[PDB]
Amino acid sequence: YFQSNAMAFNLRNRNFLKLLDFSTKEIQFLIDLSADLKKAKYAGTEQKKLLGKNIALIFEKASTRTRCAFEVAAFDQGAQVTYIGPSGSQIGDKESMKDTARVLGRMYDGIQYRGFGQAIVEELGAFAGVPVWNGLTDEFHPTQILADFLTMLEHSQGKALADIQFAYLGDARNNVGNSLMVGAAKMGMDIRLVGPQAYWPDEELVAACQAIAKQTGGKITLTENVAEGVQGCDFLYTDVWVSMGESPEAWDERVALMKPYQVNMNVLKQTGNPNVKFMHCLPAFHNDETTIGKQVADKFGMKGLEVTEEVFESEHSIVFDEAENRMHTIKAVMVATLGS
Amino acid sequence: MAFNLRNRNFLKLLDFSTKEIQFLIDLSADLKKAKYAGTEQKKLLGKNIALIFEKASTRTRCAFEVAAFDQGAQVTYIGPSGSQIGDKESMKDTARVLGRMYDGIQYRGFGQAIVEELGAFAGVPVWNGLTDEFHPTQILADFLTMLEHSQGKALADIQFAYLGDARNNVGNSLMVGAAKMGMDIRLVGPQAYWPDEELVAACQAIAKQTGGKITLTENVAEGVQGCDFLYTDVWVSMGESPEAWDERVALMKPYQVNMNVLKQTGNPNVKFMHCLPAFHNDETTIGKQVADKFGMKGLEVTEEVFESEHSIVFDEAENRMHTIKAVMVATLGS
Amino acid sequence: NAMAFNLRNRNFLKLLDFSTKEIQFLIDLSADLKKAKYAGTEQKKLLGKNIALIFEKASTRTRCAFEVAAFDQGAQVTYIGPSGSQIGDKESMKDTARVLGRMYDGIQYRGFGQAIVEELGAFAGVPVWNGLTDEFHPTQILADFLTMLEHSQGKALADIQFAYLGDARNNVGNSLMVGAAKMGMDIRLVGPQAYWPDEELVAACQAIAKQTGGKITLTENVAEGVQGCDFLYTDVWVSMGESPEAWDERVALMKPYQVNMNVLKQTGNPNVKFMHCLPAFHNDETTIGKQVADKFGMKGLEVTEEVFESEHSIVFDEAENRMHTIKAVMVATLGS
Ligand SMILES: [Cl-]
Ligand SMILES: [Cl-]
Ligand SMILES: [Cl-]
Ligand SMILES: [Mg+2]
Repeated sequence: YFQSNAMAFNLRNRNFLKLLDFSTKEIQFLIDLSADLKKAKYAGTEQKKLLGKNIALIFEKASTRTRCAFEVAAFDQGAQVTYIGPSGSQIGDKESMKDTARVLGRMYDGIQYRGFGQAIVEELGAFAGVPVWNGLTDEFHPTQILADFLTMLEHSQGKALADIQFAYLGDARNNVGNSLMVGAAKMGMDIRLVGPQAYWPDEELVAACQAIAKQTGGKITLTENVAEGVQGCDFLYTDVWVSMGESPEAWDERVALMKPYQVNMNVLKQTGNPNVKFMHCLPAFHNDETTIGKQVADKFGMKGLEVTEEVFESEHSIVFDEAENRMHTIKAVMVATLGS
Repeated sequence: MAFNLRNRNFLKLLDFSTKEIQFLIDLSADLKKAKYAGTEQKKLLGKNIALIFEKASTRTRCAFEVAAFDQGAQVTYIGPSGSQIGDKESMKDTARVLGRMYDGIQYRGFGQAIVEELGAFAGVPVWNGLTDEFHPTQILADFLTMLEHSQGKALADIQFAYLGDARNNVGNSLMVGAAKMGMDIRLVGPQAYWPDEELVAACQAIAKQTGGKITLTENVAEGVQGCDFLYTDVWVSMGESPEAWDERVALMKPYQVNMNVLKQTGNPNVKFMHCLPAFHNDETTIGKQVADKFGMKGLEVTEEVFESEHSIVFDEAENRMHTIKAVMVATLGS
Repeated sequence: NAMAFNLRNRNFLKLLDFSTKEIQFLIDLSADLKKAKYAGTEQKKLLGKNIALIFEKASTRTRCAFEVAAFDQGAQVTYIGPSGSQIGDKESMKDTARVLGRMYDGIQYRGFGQAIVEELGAFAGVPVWNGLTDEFHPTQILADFLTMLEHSQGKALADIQFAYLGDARNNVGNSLMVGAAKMGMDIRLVGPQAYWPDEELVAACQAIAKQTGGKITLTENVAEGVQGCDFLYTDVWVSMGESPEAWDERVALMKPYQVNMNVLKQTGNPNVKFMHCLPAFHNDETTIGKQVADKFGMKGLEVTEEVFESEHSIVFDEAENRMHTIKAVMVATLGS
């Protein structure tokens, strides 16, 4: 080790609310720590850093991966958890977030929140007096992108993040697209957002990310042209075209518009890269074995929406590794911020 | 045997041999005794388990949770809402995600095919806490209960009758179970509600190799004669209102378990069993409605039978936990 | 000493089931567990115990308090939350209790009528703890009493005076009155007469108070009710499971019993502290509190933002104390 201890010190007791709050080196540290926790777990060697800690998991919206990842990470690390689901949160109905935060802060050692506006999780993080972690808001999904970056490194045969190029296809203005962009800029990556112009991320956020990328040697491109957007890419990433809490009416105008950005074998071919890999944050509509995906695909005469079955189940697909990595990276966040 | 059960799924009794099942029951008895003596050894220490419930059932859920906790495991309960399951995400995808994070997975839900797909794709042991077709954990508990209440008689020596609607998961599983263990079972109920004929035939073939016996009849007196245990279950549909129940009630009524039926066994030591919940009085809102509408205090069983010295329903309910514990310990335990 | 032995395996269903000294022992035990936790010295008395948490109505504080208390003490919990079926719809409480009692070492219940939790307590065969019913909320009042002692500079409970404002016939009002009487306190219930506690309960509390040197007063008069008080307490004017229509004819009636700075002033006590069981409607940062206040042109309902956020307010200490006191209950009744 000639490895700087600065980042571990600086992460203690921090919140984890969005990637904008962290430096390039803090993010890289979290990723490295994830890889170490993953290896220790696989070897049966894990040391518990959250022993006797109690954590509250507030979910104002649904979750499989994120909830499970927080629970399993906590359990592995010796913590106990209270899961408060959508019909359990009183928040903003009967009790303010300020009040809730102060009450939970007195009983728990750490708090996860998944919900609506970034402003809510920021208020929670300002008032709880303990580390608060964002498990998804309307604007950002930071833990997902940690997982994505660990996954890219593992699947890149020695290449660093600064050296990787990737394209995100579809609706770029969603939490995942925003976080991928902030992330790419911070780590010095080359990201292409490839989708209809009306769904590019907020201009203000793009400009802040362009400024970050200039200092890190990263690169950000927005385009409607699939062939140009995906050329040379190591990874292709997509997500369901409609977000959590949006009405079924959102699918009316979006499909014909989003259709040309579907990830299919042809798109993988246009990368020119036989080693291209496919990523997706999940859940995905890639066949008819989903009630919603079946009806929508049928309604518009399709077989799979944002990605096809052939791509999803091909050897190019690394979605299940990526999913597993949610737990390891969330573990790193809790260990760095709350671990002793 | 112990070696052979490691990492198996527990999806239905048809997947196991007579001796495997007996091993599970024996292991249950041992774990029960160890718990009672304060002597229990934890075999699931460091294990994390996901409990998927697509339809709620607080009894099966509680048995999994208590069994896991006693054995040093931690659990994540995923109930009918708050998940992404059946609707936003396929079972194949869910299975592969959960399998990466958890060491074992319980599922309670709809078709056997779903729990089979989960079991084929998760990469870890998957346990069936109830599907439309089978309810294997309930029958383990039932068999342990019978052995405990039979003064040293083995299962092969026991005779029992199940009354009512035999065409569902508990009836199916009792029949598969009886056949495997060489028992003498009578299914006593209207012919239209006997189990699937294909399943009966497969059970008849099993019963031949084990010296078991299977009888289906509409005759109560003949069905219950000589029985050590009488078993029943709710026979109206829970998805339906008490207003829809007229036909089914009149049809099932003569198979009610009441004191007379116990008498017709000719066995003063006969015991009464029920998987629960049970409609045995007018204390509930649904019991009040039924009492008003059909002039009946209790449906499949009467209050007098349910609360009598013959009833072992609460021992049977406690045994859900000890048996579920054995399943997890045998398949995942270190 | 005697009290510890006498509490083992008891239910905790209402304060009317305990003696003065048992309550004081619970409070003392709470303070000891609080200190042990803060010092990293806590001994786990509930190791290997499994506890069922039945919630038929919503909770933040009470659920969390039970979970954290159980975890700190080495227990594990199963949370069974509100659904479309209540116990008694399709399975009796008598059946449920006997099944849970075979699997769990202790059971919490929050729900509707006190008769339900009494039935659970009669049939479970293990200690059963009332986390709130229509009639009573006993764990809340333990927490309140610990909090008052901590904020009273060595004064005992018998020496404290406090007023509860608003709808006095709710679970918290009833339990504060039973509590005051048991511990020899001077309580004033200050609210419209139609919302005073049942006459049968008042009379039982008056008889208790007489032998403890406590005092109970009911009045519609704020000034006279709050004069000389160490603590002022209030709660939301409409209870859980009442219809949203209840607000409409209750706000105007309750409005004069709002806790605002004037009221604090009428105590004549510069050291007066403010308490609330929570949650509270004190500004526009909830959809319900904003809509109801807006309907009558108000800012805050039962308490104002200014009072809620002032140095007089000890509501967050009070909330933290829910956990320490719930822990005492479990440890005394079930703790090996
Ligand atoms: Cl982010
Ligand atoms: Cl089976
Ligand atoms: Cl009380
Ligand atoms: Mg482990």
